[PDB]
Order: sequence, then C-alpha cells, then structure tokens
Amino acid sequence: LRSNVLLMLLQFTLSNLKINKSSTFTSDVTTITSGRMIRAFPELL
Amino acid sequence: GRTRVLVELGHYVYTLHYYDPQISLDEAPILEEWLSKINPAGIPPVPF
Repeated sequence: LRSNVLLMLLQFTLSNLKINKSSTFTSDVTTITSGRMIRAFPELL
Repeated sequence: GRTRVLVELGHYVYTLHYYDPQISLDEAPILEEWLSKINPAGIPPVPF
C-alpha cells in the first residue's frame, strides 16, 4: 500500500505543477458584494 | 395589517400613477409589479 500511495502522491504533486495565472478582475457592480474586485471567468463564479 | 416595512434607500427614481378617486382599487398589484423586477442588478423606479 505504501508503494501505491506514494506513487499516487507523485501524480498528485506532478499534476499540480502549474503557474497560477491571473486574469480579468471585473469589479462587482451588483449589490451582493458592492464594488468589490472579484474575478469573473465557464461558470466558476 | 401586521408588518410595516421601512425600505431605506438613500436616493431613488420615482414614478407616480394617477388615479380617479372614485375607483375602488387595491393597488398592491401595482407595487407587486415593482417588487418583481428587483434583482441584485438594479431596482425598477418606485411606484406611487
């Protein structure tokens, strides 16, 4: 199990070797957050 | 007659309807049309 768990965390680590890239930050003109600088995207909002 | 609501809006756009005063009319549907077009985007203009 230790040999298979450790190889699962080596695919977990390698699949999270990206770069967190920023995008557009449309300010929330609606009144749920009111002028806050959220990040609009699909529909991850 | 059981709940009185103070909707505090700092400033708002109003629109007044004009009725002949010899006409019995519950004007809750006139306000219920105002209460339907409210979303978190914006408010429809206030009816009187």
